[PDB]
Amino acid sequence: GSKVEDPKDFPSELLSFLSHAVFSNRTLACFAIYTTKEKAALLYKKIMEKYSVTFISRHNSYNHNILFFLTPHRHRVSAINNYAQKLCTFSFLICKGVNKEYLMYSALTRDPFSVIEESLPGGLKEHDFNPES
Amino acid sequence: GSKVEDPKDFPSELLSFLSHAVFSNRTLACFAIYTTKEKAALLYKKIMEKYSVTFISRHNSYNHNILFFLTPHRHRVSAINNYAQKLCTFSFLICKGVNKEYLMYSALTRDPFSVIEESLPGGLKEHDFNPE
DNA sequence: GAGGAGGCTTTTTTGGAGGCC
DNA sequence: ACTCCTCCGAAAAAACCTCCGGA
Ligand SMILES: [Ca+2]
Ligand SMILES: [Ca+2]
Repeated sequence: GSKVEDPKDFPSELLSFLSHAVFSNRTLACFAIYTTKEKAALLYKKIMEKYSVTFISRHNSYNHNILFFLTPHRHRVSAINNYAQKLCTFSFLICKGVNKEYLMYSALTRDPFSVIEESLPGGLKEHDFNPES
Repeated sequence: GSKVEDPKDFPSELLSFLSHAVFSNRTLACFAIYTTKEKAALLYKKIMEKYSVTFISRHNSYNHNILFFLTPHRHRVSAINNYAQKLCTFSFLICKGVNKEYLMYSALTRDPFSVIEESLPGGLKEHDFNPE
């Protein structure tokens, strides 16, 4: 059952990068979703369409997957979560706002994580999280 | 006079990394100071002692300097500012909490910025802002 | 949900052109 | 030897009010 089998949070390696105030009124434009591989593969396209994302990437996380995305306008975390939870009503799903957007994405590119697919060829680099010059 | 001559904020390249809510009750453990070179050189040591910093670095920023530091316990920005402003009562000084600690320090190491001195040999790397 | 920022809304300034619709 | 009609739309200024949210 879920209490025994499901993760209750993101992997510990990533927690310092996230907002844990999942009910906050402070809107954001960078989010992460932790879920099953089956679900993450479907959600990748759905998120991309629903939120007209500037950028999305899907990452391996041992048996499971993580989505990382950036939106053109800001949203409450509870809004993103509600959309994601209602699409598929089986299995776990953890949704959190990302405070350290570069560090998050960058860690998701390296052991124990890796990129499965992303919406821009070559992905992102530290430069892209600096102001445009 | 100050209104004509002094910077009123950090350089624009760095603003997205900082908290602008300088009067906030929110405590933090990463701060930056923008001031003159002669003030920054003295403050480097004073900060290090007053706040028992885990790390501090002084950076060139065109004619002026920026201090970047990390503290072992959290403080209000106003507390750090109040200490810094009262030490030397001449010239400008801008103090702000840092939201994007790695991006801030990393940008302070590259053109147009550079490291003048720092409290650990070799400084910091992205690995250091990940969990141990 | 304070209080500042910035934007929608409204008023004031402005000046080209009217003359029995 | 030197300051006057009016109407109405556009544009500029000012006022106010919504938005985000102790970031
Ligand atoms: Ca001073
Ligand atoms: Ca709040």
